[PDB]
Amino acid sequence: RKNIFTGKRLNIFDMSLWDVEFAKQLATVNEQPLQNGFEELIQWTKEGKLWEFPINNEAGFDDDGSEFHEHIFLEKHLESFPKQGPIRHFMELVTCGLSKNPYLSVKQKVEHIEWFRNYFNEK
Amino acid sequence: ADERLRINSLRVKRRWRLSRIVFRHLADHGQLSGIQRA
Amino acid sequence: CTMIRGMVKHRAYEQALNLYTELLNNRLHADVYTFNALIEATVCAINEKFEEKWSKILELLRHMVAQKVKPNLQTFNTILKCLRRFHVFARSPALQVLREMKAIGIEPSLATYHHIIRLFDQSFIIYDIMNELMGKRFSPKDPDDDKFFQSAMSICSSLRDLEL
Amino acid sequence: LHVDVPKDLTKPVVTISDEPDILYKRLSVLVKGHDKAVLDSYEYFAVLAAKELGISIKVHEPPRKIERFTLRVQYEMRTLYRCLELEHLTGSTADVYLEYIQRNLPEGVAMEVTKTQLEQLPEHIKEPIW
Repeated sequence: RKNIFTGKRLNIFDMSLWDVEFAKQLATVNEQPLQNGFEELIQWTKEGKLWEFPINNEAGFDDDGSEFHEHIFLEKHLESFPKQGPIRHFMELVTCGLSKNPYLSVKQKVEHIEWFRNYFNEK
Repeated sequence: ADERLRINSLRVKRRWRLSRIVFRHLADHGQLSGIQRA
Repeated sequence: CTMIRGMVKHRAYEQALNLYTELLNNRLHADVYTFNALIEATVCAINEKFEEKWSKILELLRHMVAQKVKPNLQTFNTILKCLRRFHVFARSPALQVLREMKAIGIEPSLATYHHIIRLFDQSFIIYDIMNELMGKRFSPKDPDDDKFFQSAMSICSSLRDLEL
Repeated sequence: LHVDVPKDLTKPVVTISDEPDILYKRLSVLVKGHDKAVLDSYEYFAVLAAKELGISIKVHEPPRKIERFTLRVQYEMRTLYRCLELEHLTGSTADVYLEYIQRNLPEGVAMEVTKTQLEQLPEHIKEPIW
C-alpha cells in the first residue's frame, strides 16, 4: 500500500565522434513530421531559410563593424601624399568623393587610396 | 572595374532583359506582373 | 575507453571485459560510458545465471565508485534495459535501481519507466508511474524515451482499464 | 476537435527586459499594389488588428500612379496606394504589429514603413562647452 519510490536502495552513491552521434540520435526521439503550416514556418525560420519579421533591410550586414568616422573622415590616409601641392588638392577631392560613397566599405576606400599612392610613387 | 575607372578619372526592351518579340508574347499572356495593355 | 566501447558496440563482450582488466592493470581509470558498456557486456556474457551476473554488475559499480566516477542517467537506463532480460527474478532489483537513482538526485526519464514497465509486463506499477508523471513536461534525455507511451498503452490494453 | 484537445500549450517566452523601450510618435505604412480589391482587403485586416491591439490608426488613399510605355503596341502599369498612419505606439507594440501584418502581406503588394522615433537631446548639447 506504499508507493514504489520508497524502500531499499543500493546505497552505494551519495549525490569526439561518440558525443556528436549521441547528440544526433538524441535529436531523433523528438523528430516528428510537421503538423501544420505554422510549425513549417517556425522550422524554416530556425533553419534560417525564412526572413525575419519585421523586415530589417540591413539584416546579416554589419559592414565589418565600421563606424561613421571611418567612412566620413578618410583624410588620415592622405598623410603620406604631398601636403600642400596639387596632388594634395586632387587627393582631398578623391577622399571627399569616397567619403560620400555609401556602396563601398572602408577597406575598398583605403585600397583605392593606396592604389593612388602607389601610382603617384611610381610616377 | 576599379582599375579602368582610375585612369578615366584623370581624364529594344533592355528594361526587363527580354527580347523585344518575347516581351510582347509574355505580356499578352498576362505573364508579366501588372503589365496590362491599354 | 574507446576501444572497450567499440568492442561492446560490435558484440565483443569477452574481449571488452579482458581489455577492462588490462585497463585496471595499467592503473588507468574508466569513464561513465565505458562502465555502461561493461555492464552491457557482463549481462550479454553467455552461460551465467542471474545471481552471478547481478553480482558482477554490483562489482563493476563498486569499481566505478572506487574510481570516483559518478553515474548518470544512461548508466541506470542501461542497467534496467540489461535487467529486462531476466523476467520475474529482476523486479525487486529494478525497484532498487530506480529508488537508488532517485535518491542520488538523478531525475527519471521516459526510457526508465519504459524499461521498468516492459520488465513487469510479461502490473499495477503503471498507476504509481502515472501518478508521479501526471502534469510533468519532458525533454529528450534517453534514446528509448519515444518507446514509453507505446509500452504504457500496451499495459492499458492488457489490464483493460480505460481511466488509465 | 470535439474531445481530443491539447491539455496545455507552450506560450512563447516574453521576458520584460530592463532597457527602456523605444517610443514612436507616428508609423506610416504605405502599401502599394496592382489591385485595389487586395488593398481594400488588406486595409480591413490591418485596421481590425490595429483596433484590437489598441493602436490608433487612420487610413487614406494616396493618388494612383500610371507608367505608360510603347514598344503601335502600347502597355500600361497601375500602382495604387493605401497609407495607414499609426500613432502613439511603443517599440514592442509596433514591432509585433509590423511582424504580424508583414507576415500576412498579400501577394504582389509591397510595403514602405516609415517610423518616427521620439528621442531626447544629447547631454553634450544641453549646455555650451566652456
